[PDB]
Amino acid sequence: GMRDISAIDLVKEIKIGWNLGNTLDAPTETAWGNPRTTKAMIEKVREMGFNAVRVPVTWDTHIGPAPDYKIDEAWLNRVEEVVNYVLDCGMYAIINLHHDNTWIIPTYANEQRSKEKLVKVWEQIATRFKDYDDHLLFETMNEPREVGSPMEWMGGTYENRDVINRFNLAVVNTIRASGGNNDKRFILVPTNAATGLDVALNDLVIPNNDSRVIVSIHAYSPYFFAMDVNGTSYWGSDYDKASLTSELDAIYNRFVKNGRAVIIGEFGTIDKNNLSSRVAHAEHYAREAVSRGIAVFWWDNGYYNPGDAETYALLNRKTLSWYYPEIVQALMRGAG
Repeated sequence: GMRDISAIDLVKEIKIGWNLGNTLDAPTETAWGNPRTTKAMIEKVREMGFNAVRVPVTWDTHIGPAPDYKIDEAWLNRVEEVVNYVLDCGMYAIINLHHDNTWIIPTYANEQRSKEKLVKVWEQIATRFKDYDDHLLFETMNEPREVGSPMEWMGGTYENRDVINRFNLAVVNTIRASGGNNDKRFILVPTNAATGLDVALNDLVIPNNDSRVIVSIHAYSPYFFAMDVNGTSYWGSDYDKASLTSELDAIYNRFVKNGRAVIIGEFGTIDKNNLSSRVAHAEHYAREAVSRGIAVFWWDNGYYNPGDAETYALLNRKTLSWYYPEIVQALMRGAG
């Protein structure tokens, strides 16, 4: 089930993906308004041209007490069931550990406590999925960071980034020792908050220089157009186009060009009654990333309410239709 394929070629194959957002990353699958996931939803995702689904998973409340930190089996089974929805559709799948920043605390004081817990949780996760083929990928952590800290969303301190390297190392060794195909499974790792900021990336170290490790970056660029409800609603100027291109070149010249694969696991825009800008923005984003060998995954939290904050949804899950197929088609145009 494990091809002789380099990470760089695997990521080119992945190309364009979709996040099952606000779902298993929620305290319970339906807690943030999304319906219980079905294979039918995933099929629609595949039907539109996506080649991969990222399945963010928050484990927090399903984790038993120390010292064993046993994961509730029912939760782990459900995670496995949804992963199979994706794989059965012939798509790639990524699972992670998402909003677990409550117990994953990247400071020197809390390093050993988190790391030990991080090791015992990943042992169980890696083990359950050890026999899956190379279409399943593990992402060590989502957006590891010191929550509530001054530098939280600005790359963190060296302390933060330093600890995160060891968290990653511990998870990577743990996966690699868990048997089955885990010696050869591809693994995504981020630095603080999965930022793409260059001076932060300076301190990222690839665990064991493992050749099947992929840089994980999240980039909702440009921030004001994409995330901020009070930001501008237009995107499309010559400056907008040159800007993201220059951002990708930085990523391409630093990693890809030298044989390190990169996945942009999250990007997207909210609904600001500005379809035309979103459609243009979406196409340029996929074209430029994929022409650089970078795979991109849209953030879809299932939330639709035009003009409101956090309105990233493309798929209408309860009705199996698309709110904005125009955006989906734009992505596909770009990825080619």
